[PDB]
Amino acid sequence: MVLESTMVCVDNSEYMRNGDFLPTRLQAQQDAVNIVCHSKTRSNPENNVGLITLANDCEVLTTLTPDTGRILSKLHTVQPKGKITFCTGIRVAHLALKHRQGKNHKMRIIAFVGSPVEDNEKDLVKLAKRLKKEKVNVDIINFGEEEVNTEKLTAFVNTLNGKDGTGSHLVTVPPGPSLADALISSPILAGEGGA
Amino acid sequence: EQDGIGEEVLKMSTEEIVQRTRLLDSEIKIMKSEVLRVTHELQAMKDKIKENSEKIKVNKTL
Amino acid sequence: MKDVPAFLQQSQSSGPGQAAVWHRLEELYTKKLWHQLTLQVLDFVQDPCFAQGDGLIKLYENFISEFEHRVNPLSLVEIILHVVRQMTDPNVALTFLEKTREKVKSSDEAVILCKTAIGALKLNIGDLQATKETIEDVEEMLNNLPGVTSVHSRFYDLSSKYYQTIGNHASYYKDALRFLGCVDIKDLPVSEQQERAFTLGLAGLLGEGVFNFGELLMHPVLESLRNTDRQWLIDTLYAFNSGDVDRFQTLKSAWGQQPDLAANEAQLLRKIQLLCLMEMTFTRPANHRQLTFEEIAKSAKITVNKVELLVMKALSVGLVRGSIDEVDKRVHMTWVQPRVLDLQQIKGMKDRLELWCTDVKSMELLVEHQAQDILT
Amino acid sequence: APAVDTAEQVYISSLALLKMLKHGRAGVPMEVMGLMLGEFVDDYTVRVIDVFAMPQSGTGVSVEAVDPVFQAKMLDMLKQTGRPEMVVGWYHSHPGFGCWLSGVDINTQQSFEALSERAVAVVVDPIQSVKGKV
Repeated sequence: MVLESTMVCVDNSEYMRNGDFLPTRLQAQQDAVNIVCHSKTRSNPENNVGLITLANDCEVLTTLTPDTGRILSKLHTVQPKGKITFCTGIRVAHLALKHRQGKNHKMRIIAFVGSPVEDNEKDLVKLAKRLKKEKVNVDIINFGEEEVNTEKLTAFVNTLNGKDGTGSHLVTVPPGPSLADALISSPILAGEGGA
Repeated sequence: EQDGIGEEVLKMSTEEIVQRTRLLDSEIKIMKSEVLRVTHELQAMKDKIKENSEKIKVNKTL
Repeated sequence: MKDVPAFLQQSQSSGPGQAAVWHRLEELYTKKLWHQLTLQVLDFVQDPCFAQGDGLIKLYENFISEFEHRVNPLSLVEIILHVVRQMTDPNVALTFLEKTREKVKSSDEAVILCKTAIGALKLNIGDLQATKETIEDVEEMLNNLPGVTSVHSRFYDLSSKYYQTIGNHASYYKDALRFLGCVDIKDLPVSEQQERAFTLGLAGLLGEGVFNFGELLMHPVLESLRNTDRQWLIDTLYAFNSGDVDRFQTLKSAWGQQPDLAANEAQLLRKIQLLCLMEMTFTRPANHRQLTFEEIAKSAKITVNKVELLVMKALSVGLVRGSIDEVDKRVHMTWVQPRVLDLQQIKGMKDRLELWCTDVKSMELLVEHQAQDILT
Repeated sequence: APAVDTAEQVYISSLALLKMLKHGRAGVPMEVMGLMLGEFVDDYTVRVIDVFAMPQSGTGVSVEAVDPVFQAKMLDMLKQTGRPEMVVGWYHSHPGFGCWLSGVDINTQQSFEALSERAVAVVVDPIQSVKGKV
């Protein structure tokens, strides 16, 4: 966004198989990710973008790079039988901070949640409190979880947000048809500071 | 390509073909994003080649 | 819509109180709830009595043709398999299976399933030759992925069925081995496994030069499977595994219940003994490896003149390698053939490793103790 | 200046020493060169940690080989790994010249000096790496 290094999470879930986002949400996410890369650069050009799949025994697809071409090569292979593990992707952004390009930049994770959360709520609320001190905040894009149950994700973001110098937000885009373009709503322009 | 055959009539309903059209609109835009990736892959291979070319150039002359 | 709802209404109308199940499928597609649609079809094809009838065949055909990316081929492929067993006409069936194989959503493994299914259909009809060529192609495709557990195992059972139909038992036993390694009970019917396991058990025994009895004990497919006839037959395999002529042969009365065993009873008793040369030398002596003839002789309760000749056949097969010294009344083994895990075996190896550790520590002190000036 | 230029006794590690000998050897008579990564402490201690190499050519060492682009490019990789290294100096191999610094080699050393004030210049003899004296 502006001197921030971000890791972008794409969902692997059974819920991706739906026709709600045309043609399918799996293919749609490719359009979405390129919107997230392009938006961040637009605001200020001094930021980096990455892509992680939480598919199988969680693999980093590609690390921080300013190049949209690298991310997009890696996204086509994806596990459409997998499921989103919200908790593990945070861990991958933690490891990234020690050794990354843009070592001295700020810490943010922007995550898609296109399916309900799998990793226990209590574990995650608690995780947020640790995260506030190191100064990485998670911004959650929610349209999968809301249909089934009330936003659990809201709790996570609330506790998390303090002083970090980077903020967090819960942005809701509707569960029905809105295609990839809905990504505009996200904190990829709506972001704020913590300090 | 696939459509405008008589075999298509037999296999599918009309409703399947119109629905397929609606999916197509989103599919093309995505393919345009993919244009940017392909160009990006082509440059990376070339760079290795460019390194190689520097060496060929001097030997060829005097 | 009147996409899949049009054909589905015709089918829905005719079933009783099955109509309600049919209606679910029609809405889930219309909504653009393709993920709910994928699960729905799998539950759906089980319940209707209409399903066995022609309306369902026609329905799956319209379903697949219309959907190669609306919903994935993998769920539709699974559906065509449940129907294809029910039919009274396999010819028509065969044709339909192939028809479904078209395109793919993204990546789904559905291509291979249709190929295995055409193999299954061929076998029943009586086209053995055809079954064979397709069996060879799939076998590679399946093998490559680590992700195929279940699919690869049904295919492997299918190749064993072709060998069994001929009635050539030796060939049958070998092919069957590839199934034993690949075995899993899940997605493999209880009944196909049951018939195959009983036949196999008999089959290995009949063989002239095939030995993998130890392998058979290891798998539950032959071991847990039991019937009246089966209780004696497993005890005969066990006798074989340990390499005891005498246990095997005492069982002879039971064998007669199967005439197959009765015809080649002669071959069966000679074979145990042929095995014994290999079994006795690896198991009981660490310190020696030579065996007397007389041991075989009593055990078998077969004359002395024959054992010398039997021992010669044993060496030729390659169960044992060595020389025979007649005038010392020993057959000396330079070498013993590897054998698949056996009950006696595992115990001897441990014992010999223990003897070995102890010697190496004693010996280490001697080697170190002397020659002081070069030792640095 | 005599009032701040002192010589740099170079502590060369296994990773640098082996790398340089091998690279020159394969290229022969094509000569190889590069920048040296290390750290600088004291006013005279340079430890040469590791090296990467610049473009080989059939005329060997030249001005054309040295570009700021290669160096600048490397530095971006150094950040990404989280390696700290500053540039200690540069290396070359001369199979085609002696230990004396060729007329193109001095030109190349002057550019490299502008970037790091404390700069060292190394002759490698790949040919001698075949025998038991190096």
